[PDB]
Amino acid sequence: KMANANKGAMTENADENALQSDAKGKLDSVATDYGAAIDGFIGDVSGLANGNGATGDFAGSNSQMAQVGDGDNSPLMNNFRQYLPSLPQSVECRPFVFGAGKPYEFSIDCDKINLFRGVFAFLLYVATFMYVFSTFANILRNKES
Amino acid sequence: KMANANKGAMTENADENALQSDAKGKLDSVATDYGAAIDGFIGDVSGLANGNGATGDFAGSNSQMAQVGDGDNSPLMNNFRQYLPSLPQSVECRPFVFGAGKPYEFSIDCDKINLFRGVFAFLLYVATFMYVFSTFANILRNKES
Amino acid sequence: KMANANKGAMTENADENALQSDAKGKLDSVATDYGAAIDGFIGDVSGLANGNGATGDFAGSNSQMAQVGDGDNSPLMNNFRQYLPSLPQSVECRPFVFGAGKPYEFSIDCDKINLFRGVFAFLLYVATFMYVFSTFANILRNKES
Amino acid sequence: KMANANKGAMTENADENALQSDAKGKLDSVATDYGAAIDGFIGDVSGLANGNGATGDFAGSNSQMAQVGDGDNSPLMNNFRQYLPSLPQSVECRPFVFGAGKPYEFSIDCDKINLFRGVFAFLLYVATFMYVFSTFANILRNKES
Amino acid sequence: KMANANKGAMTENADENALQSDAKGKLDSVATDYGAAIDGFIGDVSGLANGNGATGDFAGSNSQMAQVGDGDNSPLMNNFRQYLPSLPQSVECRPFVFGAGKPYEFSIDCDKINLFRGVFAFLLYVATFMYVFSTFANILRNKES
Amino acid sequence: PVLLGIPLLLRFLGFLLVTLFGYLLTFLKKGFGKIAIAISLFLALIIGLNSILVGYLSDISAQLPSDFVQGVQLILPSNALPCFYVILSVKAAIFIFDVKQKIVSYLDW
Amino acid sequence: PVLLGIPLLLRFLGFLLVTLFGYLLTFLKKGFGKIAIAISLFLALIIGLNSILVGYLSDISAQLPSDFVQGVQLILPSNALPCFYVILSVKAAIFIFDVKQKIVSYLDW
Amino acid sequence: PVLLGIPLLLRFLGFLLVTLFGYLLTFLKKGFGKIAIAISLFLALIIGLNSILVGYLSDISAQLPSDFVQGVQLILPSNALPCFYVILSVKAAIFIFDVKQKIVSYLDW
Amino acid sequence: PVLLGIPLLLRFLGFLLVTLFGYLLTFLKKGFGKIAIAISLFLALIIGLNSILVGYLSDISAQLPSDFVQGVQLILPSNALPCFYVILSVKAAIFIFDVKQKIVSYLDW
Amino acid sequence: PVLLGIPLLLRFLGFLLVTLFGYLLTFLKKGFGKIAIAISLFLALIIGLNSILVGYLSDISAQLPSDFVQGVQLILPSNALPCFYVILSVKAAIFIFDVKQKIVSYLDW
Amino acid sequence: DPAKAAFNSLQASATEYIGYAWAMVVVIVGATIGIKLFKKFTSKAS
Amino acid sequence: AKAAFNSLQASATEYIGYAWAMVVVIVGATIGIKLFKKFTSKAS
Amino acid sequence: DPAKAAFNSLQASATEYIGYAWAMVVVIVGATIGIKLFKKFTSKAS
Amino acid sequence: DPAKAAFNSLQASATEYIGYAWAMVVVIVGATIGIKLFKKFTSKAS
Amino acid sequence: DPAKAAFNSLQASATEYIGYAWAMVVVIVGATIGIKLFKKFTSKAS
Amino acid sequence: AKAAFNSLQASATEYIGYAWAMVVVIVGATIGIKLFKKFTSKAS
Amino acid sequence: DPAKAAFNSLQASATEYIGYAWAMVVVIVGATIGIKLFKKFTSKAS
Amino acid sequence: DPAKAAFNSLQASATEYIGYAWAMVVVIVGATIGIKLFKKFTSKAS
Amino acid sequence: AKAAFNSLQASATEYIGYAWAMVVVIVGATIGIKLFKKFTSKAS
Amino acid sequence: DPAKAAFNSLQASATEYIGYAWAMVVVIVGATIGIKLFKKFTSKAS
Amino acid sequence: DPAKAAFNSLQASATEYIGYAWAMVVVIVGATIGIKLFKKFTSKAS
Amino acid sequence: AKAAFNSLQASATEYIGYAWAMVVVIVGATIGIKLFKKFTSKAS
Amino acid sequence: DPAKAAFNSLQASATEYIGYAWAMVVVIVGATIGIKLFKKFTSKAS
Amino acid sequence: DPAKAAFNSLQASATEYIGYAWAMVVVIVGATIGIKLFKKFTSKAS
Amino acid sequence: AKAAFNSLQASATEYIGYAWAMVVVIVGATIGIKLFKKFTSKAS
Repeated sequence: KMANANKGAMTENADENALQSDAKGKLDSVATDYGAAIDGFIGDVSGLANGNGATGDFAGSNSQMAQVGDGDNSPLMNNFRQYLPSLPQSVECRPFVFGAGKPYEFSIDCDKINLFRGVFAFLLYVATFMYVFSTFANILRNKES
Repeated sequence: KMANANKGAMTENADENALQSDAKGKLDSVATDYGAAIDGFIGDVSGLANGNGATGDFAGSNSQMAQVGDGDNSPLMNNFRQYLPSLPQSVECRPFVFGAGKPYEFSIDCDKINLFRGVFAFLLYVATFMYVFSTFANILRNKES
Repeated sequence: KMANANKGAMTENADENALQSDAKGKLDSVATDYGAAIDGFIGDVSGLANGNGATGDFAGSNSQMAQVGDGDNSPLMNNFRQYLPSLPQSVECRPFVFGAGKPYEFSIDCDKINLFRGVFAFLLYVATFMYVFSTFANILRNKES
Repeated sequence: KMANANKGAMTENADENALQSDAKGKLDSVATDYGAAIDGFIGDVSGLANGNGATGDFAGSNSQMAQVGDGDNSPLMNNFRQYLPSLPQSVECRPFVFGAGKPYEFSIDCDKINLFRGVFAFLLYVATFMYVFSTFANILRNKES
Repeated sequence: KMANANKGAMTENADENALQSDAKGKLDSVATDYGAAIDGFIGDVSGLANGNGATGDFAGSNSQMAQVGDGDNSPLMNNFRQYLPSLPQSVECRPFVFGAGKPYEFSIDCDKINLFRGVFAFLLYVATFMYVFSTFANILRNKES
Repeated sequence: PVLLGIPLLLRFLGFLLVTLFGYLLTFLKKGFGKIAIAISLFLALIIGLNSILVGYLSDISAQLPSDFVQGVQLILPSNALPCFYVILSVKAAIFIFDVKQKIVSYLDW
Repeated sequence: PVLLGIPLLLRFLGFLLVTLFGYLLTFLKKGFGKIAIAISLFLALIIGLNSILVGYLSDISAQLPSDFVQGVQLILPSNALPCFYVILSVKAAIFIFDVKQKIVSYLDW
Repeated sequence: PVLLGIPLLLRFLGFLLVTLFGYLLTFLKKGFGKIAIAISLFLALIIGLNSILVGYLSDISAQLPSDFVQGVQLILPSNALPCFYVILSVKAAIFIFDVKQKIVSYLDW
Repeated sequence: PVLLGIPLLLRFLGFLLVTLFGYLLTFLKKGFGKIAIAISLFLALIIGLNSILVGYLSDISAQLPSDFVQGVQLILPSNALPCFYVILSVKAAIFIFDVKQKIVSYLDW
Repeated sequence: PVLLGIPLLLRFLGFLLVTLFGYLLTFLKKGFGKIAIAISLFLALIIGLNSILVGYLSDISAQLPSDFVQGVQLILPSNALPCFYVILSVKAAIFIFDVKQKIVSYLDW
Repeated sequence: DPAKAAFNSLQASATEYIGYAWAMVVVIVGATIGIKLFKKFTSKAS
Repeated sequence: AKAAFNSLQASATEYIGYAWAMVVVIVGATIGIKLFKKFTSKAS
Repeated sequence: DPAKAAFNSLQASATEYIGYAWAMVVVIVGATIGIKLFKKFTSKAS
Repeated sequence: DPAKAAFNSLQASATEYIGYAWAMVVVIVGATIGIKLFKKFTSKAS
Repeated sequence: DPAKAAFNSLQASATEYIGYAWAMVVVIVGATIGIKLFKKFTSKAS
Repeated sequence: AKAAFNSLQASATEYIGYAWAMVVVIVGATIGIKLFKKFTSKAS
Repeated sequence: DPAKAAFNSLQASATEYIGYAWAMVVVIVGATIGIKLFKKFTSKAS
Repeated sequence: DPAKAAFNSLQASATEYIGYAWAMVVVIVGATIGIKLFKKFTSKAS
Repeated sequence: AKAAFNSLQASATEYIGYAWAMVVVIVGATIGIKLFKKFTSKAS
Repeated sequence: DPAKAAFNSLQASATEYIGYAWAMVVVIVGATIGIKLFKKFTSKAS
Repeated sequence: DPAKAAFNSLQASATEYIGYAWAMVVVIVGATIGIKLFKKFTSKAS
Repeated sequence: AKAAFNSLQASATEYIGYAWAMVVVIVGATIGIKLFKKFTSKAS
Repeated sequence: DPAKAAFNSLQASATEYIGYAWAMVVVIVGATIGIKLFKKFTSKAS
Repeated sequence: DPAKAAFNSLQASATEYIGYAWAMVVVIVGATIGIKLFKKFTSKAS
Repeated sequence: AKAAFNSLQASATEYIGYAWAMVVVIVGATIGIKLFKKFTSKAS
């Protein structure tokens, strides 16, 4: 059988289950690194956004995001509080006396000042409430709030 | 015929209709998963947008989108209604009497108060109508409305 | 010539001009569908934009775009016209008579009312012209107009 | 040497420097068209932007971009100039005479009118200068200017 | 052994470690250029942004970015300073004398002018502080600041 | 004049390329359908908002009383209502211009 | 009627294509998960801002005194509170419209 | 010194690559045509809006009466009309700057 | 049971695929580094602007005189300073909300 | 120990990959050049607008008369001009901050 | 008594004056409202 | 004597009647002008 | 004593004059307040 | 009795004086109202 | 003394007038505040 | 003589009593009208 | 000398009149200032 | 009668004053309108 | 007697004629100044 | 008859007084109008 | 002389009135400034 | 004769002294009320 | 002639009265102007 | 005649008053303009 | 007789001269105060 001799001369025993397994193993061992990198980027950006934190390339922005602050306490904003103008603290009403000790001595009875103080407080609330309501209603709109 | 023997020694019977069918079957069985994933993402985002609902990864945003609300009833906005300032309810006009029982007793006839109330109602409408018209006209513009 | 016999045993006559032609024919017959789909999408979106119309997936938005309107006649905007507040129509000036028939009978001569009406018309124009000019000048800016 | 005969029977003389050269030549002859198309698109858009001009698909927008104008002379804007309201041209001050020829004849000395005209000119400048300064400072902000 | 002769006739000694090494060497020698180009673009844009500088294609924008300026000293903005309107420099208060030398000679005591100057300075601060605070609070919002 | 299996290999390569490019075509059509769905949702949201806004104006409607008509007619020039209608027409034109520009911008998806 | 190794080569090519396309599918699912995470974060930020804003209004609350009620009732027409409520309803409708439009725009990721 | 079919296989591979890259070139040209169409539509919309806006101003036109001219000339400084024209020129310059910036931004499509 | 060179060809194909996919991984990591650099630059610019703005307020500082205190205390209700502080807190909350939303939007790069 | 033509086929495959990846590199460099051109055009437009705006202010220039100086000096506090200059400096800082942020955003092209 | 007749005549004259004044003030108020409405439209538009 | 006083008293009352008839007209005119000016000013 | 009766009569006349004057001034002030309030309310409304 | 005729003559003179005064005051008040209304309307218009 | 009694009566009358005036001014102030609040809402909305 | 002076003084004081009783009413009415007008004007 | 005592009595009467007038004017001016300040504060508040 | 002649002369003088006042008020009104228009332009621009 | 009364009546009327001719000028000047001030104030 | 000449002399004196008064009032009213117009124009300008 | 003493007393009284008026006007001015500042904050916020 | 004139002159000056002492008080009260009203109005 | 000396004495008294009145009116007008300017400046400042 | 001299003296005094008033009104106008300019800057900024 | 009338006429004119010299000063002071108040009010 010369056919058998020629076939044996130019033939190498190759197994599909070996070559396929090796190729798939290498491809998986690198695709796992690919997926790990993608998931790491996603986790870093999410942690920066929600305050959990970031590791790796984004670790340097942790200090900056902590300086920005969360909730309503912004350390970047609190710098302006040191220069905030000083304003008087509201106290009880004291009547003002004109010409004290003289025959023309009259004083503001301060009974109507309290009524004015009540209506002023009401107006200040209605203004602040409307401001906050419009502030929340126009968050997606690129407008000052 | 040594030619025939050598040809038979180094030949394997392979059918195109088998290899092509197998490859196409595997490729289709995975491309259907690809298309199903794409369509599922599309359906989830559309359901979140129009209020139908989402399943899978976006199922967690169903609660948030239900809290946002649809139409004009926003449960996120209705929180402010509890703190809404109280305002008097409009009633019929009552004349005001100055110095009741005295020789200088005069009262506001309240006949012109009704005319003023009518013109005030007209002005309040023209303001609200213009506000709503401009609100709808400037929806795509990033402006408060 | 055993060489010739062995060569004939393991040789099949294949023509480049046939395999190349078949492959190119199939690839072109599918790439024409690709290009047709791209051009159809482009035409549909352009027709929706400029009012020519769309066919296929975008055919459902034809009704919505017709409802939006073109030029300045918006059927979506014309809904507000039904609730437009009624305002008096401008007519010629009629003098107002005080105390008609009495010894103290004086009337507004309405000669200066026409001069005021002219200057008022001029002011209303200069306001509307400036509004329209600024409206057109700030179309790309995301501002109310 | 049967080995030599069999080797000669199933061997064709192929040169690497020919097949490689042919493939690279075809690929370069089509990649040059690719690069030419990319550069043509870039040049067309740049010419439309800076007023140099465009050729090819973008040639149709040359008329539109010329109609828009460059510098500050916009033919689209100059259409409004025809309807611009007419305003008086500033001239020298003429005193106004009350009761000319009568014993109660007094006239505005127009000495203080010139001082008022100077301060008015100053105020108009400070307003226009501030407007232009804020206009340039808020070009990237989507605000009216 | 004719099998050995036929095997030797149609066999060339090829080493995997040579072909693999050559292919990987060429691919790496071009991928290093790819990565260098990407990193060069990144560095150029970052240097333009933070004022470090750019080299290559972006080198032409170095002059423009230097003209824009950094910090708060903008050479583009300093052009307006030459045309800035001239305003008086604040000095100490000088009383104004009416009818000097006449029996009706009275002068503004300028004691209350200093109190008004203090309260005016306070109001100007509270306005400027609020303006700066809102300016910083609305930097991401597309609003004038 | 070639060994056996070369034409079969070439046919297999062509078949693979055709199948892959057909998959690409199917995915492209899916993307176009996604764009159409997005446009439809956007326009539907606008229409619904319009419907809600038009409904509110029925309740609060009010009219100018019979009085005050004489004074308004006394002062009203010939170009007041035309100016008001011009303003309304400008508002409508800008609205539809914005809508059409958004539709144009949907070409980048 | 082909030489040995051709069917094995074709099977290897098919296996390579299947593995690569499966990797592509996995990456696509990762991207969809990223989009879902982004939407969740955006909505959570809105809800947190709302919670903070609602809390501030408790402290500064104040009411109109018993006086000034007579005058307000003297002048107040029948359509003042309806107009105020219409304005508030318009504010809420525009807010939810903006939120839904942003959700729609998330289709381009 | 190679077996039969290798040069034919290499030629087939080169032909496949050339055909695929030509398809890519055709699709690139299609995309460029799409960008040109978008730019044309955007500019046409602007021009149409301008045409409509210019037309409205003819009807409502009015002029300052013969009176009130004396007072305006009495007070008007030398730099009032120049300031008004400077404001109009600034408006036009900003408009064309915005248009050109949008054209520049069309480079990202 | 296959001819010589088929296993070597398959190994070469696998090696080529592995090398190309590794190059893709390296480029992906480069892109992620670019995104991190962009975020860092954006936050640094915000911090620098804040530093400059805080510095200006030192020079122009002024205080309300000793007078006018009596009247302000005479009129000032109990909820004026709380309202002012609520406004400032709302400003700060909106600022940090905008910053966090921009950070979230950086997920699309 | 392999048949003839296998090494030549492998060399051809490597050559094809190298040529294709070189084409990709060339296209990447073309894209970077496009980005640089866009940035240059944007900055040039800003500079030209500035030049036009600075020129208009020469004509309409005017000065406060010799009078009214006494009153202004009578009332002017020590921190009026500092406040005006602080406002101008804030305007300039915000302008350059916006320009730099746009330059940063050009990293996404 | 002439005094009461004169006082009643004065009161009647005052009433007539009041009626005429009410009519004229209503007209002038309408004019003022019209002016403000038709200027507010354009002003708020811009 | 008594008749003279009666005549003087009668003549006095006759003159008072005329003085009242005059002063009513004068005062009515004055008050009319005053109220006219006041109300025309108040209404405008 | 006629003087006492005369003084009483003049006092009664003065009282009736005061009554008439009070009526007239009440009418006038009421009209003035009504007109003023109408003008103020309309001015504040628009 | 000349006194009655004299009183009648003075009454007639007073009546004609009242007529002339009424004419003049009507003219003056009309002019004042016209000027005031013109100024008010112009002030509200701009 | 009649003078002091008259002065005390005048003071009491003034006090009554002051009380009534305070009531009426409170009512009118409430009306003004209501008008401004319900116009400010719509005006600020737009 | 002295009785006449005493009677005149008494009658004078009686008349003063009546004059005061009249002027108090007149002045009260005048001041009432003045204050009424002033306060109704101030309150509105 | 009765004239000196009469002058002293008139001076004392004038002084008591001045005291009563001062009391009344203080009351009136206090009420006026209170009303005016209330109106001003409310007008500025809204 | 001199009285009617004097009254007519006064009426004519008043008419002349009214005409001159109308002219001057028209001039001043024009000036006010010009000032407001040329300040409103710049103010609304910014 | 009668001639004296006639002369006195004539002289009286002559003086009335002169008094009227004076008062017309005085009143005209006063009213002119008043109206001038009033209208120059109203117009401005 | 000295009375006629005396009346003429008083009339001439009154006429010259009227002339002087007219001159002075013209000066005063001109200054007042100038100041008022300056204040109004400046107030409207800023 | 009594006249100069009375004039000096009047001047001293005027000076006292001026001092008290200055104090009260300072207080009222402070109140007005406070009202405007605390309303401007909220108003400008919205 | 001369003594009577001297007494009358003295009594006259005594009364002038009293009239001045009265008018100073009256005028002071009037001016005080006027200035009080004026300044309380101006300050508010 | 005592009349001439009496006239001179009355003239001197009038002159000293004028001097005192000038001093007092200067003080009063200065205070009024100061208060008015303070109120105006504060009102314009806020 | 003393009358014309007195009238001329009064006119000269009025002219001096007018000059001083013009100077003072110019100063006060400058102050008002300064206040409005330096408040408008900050107000328009925000 | 005639000399007495001449002396009375002369004395009368002398007194008129003094009355005018007084009234000019008084009227000048009054008008000065009035104009001072008016112009200081108008200027501020």
